[PDB]
Amino acid sequence: SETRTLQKIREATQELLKYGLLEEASKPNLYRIVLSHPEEVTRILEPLDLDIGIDEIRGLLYVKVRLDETPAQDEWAHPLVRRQRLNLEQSLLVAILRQHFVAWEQESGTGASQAQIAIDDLLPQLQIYLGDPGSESKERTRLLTLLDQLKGHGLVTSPDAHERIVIRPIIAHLADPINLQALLAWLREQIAQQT
Amino acid sequence: SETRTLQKIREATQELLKYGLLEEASKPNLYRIVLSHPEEVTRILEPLDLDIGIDEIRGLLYVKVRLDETPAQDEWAHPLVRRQRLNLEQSLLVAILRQHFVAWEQESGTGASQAQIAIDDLLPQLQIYLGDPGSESKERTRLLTLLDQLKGHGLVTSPDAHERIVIRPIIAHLADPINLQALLAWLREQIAQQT
Amino acid sequence: AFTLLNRAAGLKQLNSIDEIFRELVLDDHSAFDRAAEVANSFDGLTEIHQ
Amino acid sequence: TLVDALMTLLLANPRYNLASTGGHESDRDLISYVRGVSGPGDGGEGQSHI
Amino acid sequence: TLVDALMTLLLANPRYNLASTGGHESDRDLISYVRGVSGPGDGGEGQSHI
Repeated sequence: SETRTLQKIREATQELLKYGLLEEASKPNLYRIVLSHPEEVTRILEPLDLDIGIDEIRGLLYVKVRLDETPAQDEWAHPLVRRQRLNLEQSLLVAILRQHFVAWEQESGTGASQAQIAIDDLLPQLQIYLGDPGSESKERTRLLTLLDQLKGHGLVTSPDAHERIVIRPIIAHLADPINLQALLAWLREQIAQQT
Repeated sequence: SETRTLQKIREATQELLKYGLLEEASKPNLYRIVLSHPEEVTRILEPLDLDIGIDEIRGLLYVKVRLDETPAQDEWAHPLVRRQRLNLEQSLLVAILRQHFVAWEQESGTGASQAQIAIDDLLPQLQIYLGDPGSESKERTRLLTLLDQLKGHGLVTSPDAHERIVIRPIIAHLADPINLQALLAWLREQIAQQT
Repeated sequence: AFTLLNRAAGLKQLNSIDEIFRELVLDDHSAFDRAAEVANSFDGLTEIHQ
Repeated sequence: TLVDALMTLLLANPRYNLASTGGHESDRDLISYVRGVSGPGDGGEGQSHI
Repeated sequence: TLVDALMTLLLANPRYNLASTGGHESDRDLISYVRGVSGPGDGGEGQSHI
């Protein structure tokens, strides 16, 4: 009569949805489970228009909005995606983060999600763009506020005791060549009208 | 590679997951569709341990954890459905609205279109058990705030154009109306004794 | 044993013996967990296959 | 009620009031007994039934 | 059996021996009553229980 999906699959898929992504070094069991039935996963999510990418070389999985039967769309407009779209202020930090991530990867390898940075290093970087309001309290406040927003999108762990943070590797799949290209195009478009 | 679920069913599913509800008053054609295709629905939901409960009298579809019987933890724990315990004000309003729905269906039968209830009478009813924060303005403001929160849970409409409101048939299936009525009678008796 | 005791308080039917015995009377050691254990040892091989 | 009290003492999950059924159902429960339930009442505010 | 006899006159679907269970099932049938079955197969099958 009934054909209950593998309860293990049910656990793994429901967890993965609960967090939007899923990292091996943290929760390897459901991670492997989804690796075991990526097709079943997909068909489970397909009605929802949610689809799973994969990164074995770093130990990651995650959802990403499908683009079918209402072509393309601004993905974020989907009902189920649960947060407000990134905003180029965030993106300004995002680029810096990605730079550090790839730089550390290109010298420690791809064998860990432990790409780390100290908050104070960011300060000069933003200081150039967001300027220098000359009060560490204001700038560091805004810095942590940005970081908070990002952890809301899951990209970066919040500060630890040592004022150091771990970049979540999902960052990489956000700072895509293709997506970066669409972004640079739209940004040059903005430049052309700002002038 | 894979075929794709019927677009209408995917639409109804996604809406029902955003709002836990689908209704003849909101997506009536989706309502007809899902009624003709409930097996598809439940099949989609069951990997997530989700399943709809239905109400054809009141034209309401709604969700409900599908987990099985005799769990290891006496009550279900579900990775997605986080639980809330409402503040007394909200719970009281819900009990009020619940007995309101019950009375309306008592006098008008089951499924009869709800009559609208006036903020003008609500503020008294809140006054019955809540005293006074300092002004009628504060009473009305917090009443509308809690009504907003309730509409957030989909149990009521928005404050209408005439400072009345309408009840959502989801009330017909709250968690435990016995908790509501015990508290309501206890509250009125307590105030009657205190005065 | 206690379960059988409770249902025994009533349960005048004995509608059919199969249930009464298999569930109420007989202790349980069906190997669903053990069979899962076996099935799971093979998941490793399945993963290299995938 | 008393038999149900015993079964509650003994079992994890007894079939309360099993006798009324005849052996295949239970329709009273732990909390009802704890709160002295006796009937539906008016079911909107009435505490007499409880 | 007599009640079933009366009920066999009056009903197209006379549930035989229903009261024995109490509402769960009507295990007996018209063919057994016409056979005068005393009980289930008593161990043999040559209509020794008929």
